[PDB]
Amino acid sequence: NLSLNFGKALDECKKEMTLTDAINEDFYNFWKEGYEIKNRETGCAIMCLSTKLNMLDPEGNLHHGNAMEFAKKHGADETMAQQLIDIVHGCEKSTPANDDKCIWTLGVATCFKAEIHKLNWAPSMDVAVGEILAEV
Repeated sequence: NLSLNFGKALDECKKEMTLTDAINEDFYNFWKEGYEIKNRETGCAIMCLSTKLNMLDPEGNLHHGNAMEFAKKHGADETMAQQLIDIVHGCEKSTPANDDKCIWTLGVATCFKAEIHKLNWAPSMDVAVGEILAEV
């Protein structure tokens, strides 16, 4: 469980987007089964971690719009990775518009989590999170 490291990145995000401590546990639990988190700062956390990919991948394969090698190393080939990517894009289209980008992003991640659940293969949280963070 949890091959990507978000610890330091989350810390930096809390100071840069002036976020309370609630995000140190909320970012993680956001992804657990049957958990619906409706807090904006979880949105902000996601948006801000998609800006620090270079700190999350211990092997340095996680980059924006360019994550196939990371995917591969986390149980998913290219067609599998690509389907996660298409769900992020379809989610970025279907989520209602919003000037608060933290809120919109929480929307997208919310929509993403529900769609990837419908996949007959079961993505690790690492490759699921990695892929949305890489397309956001």
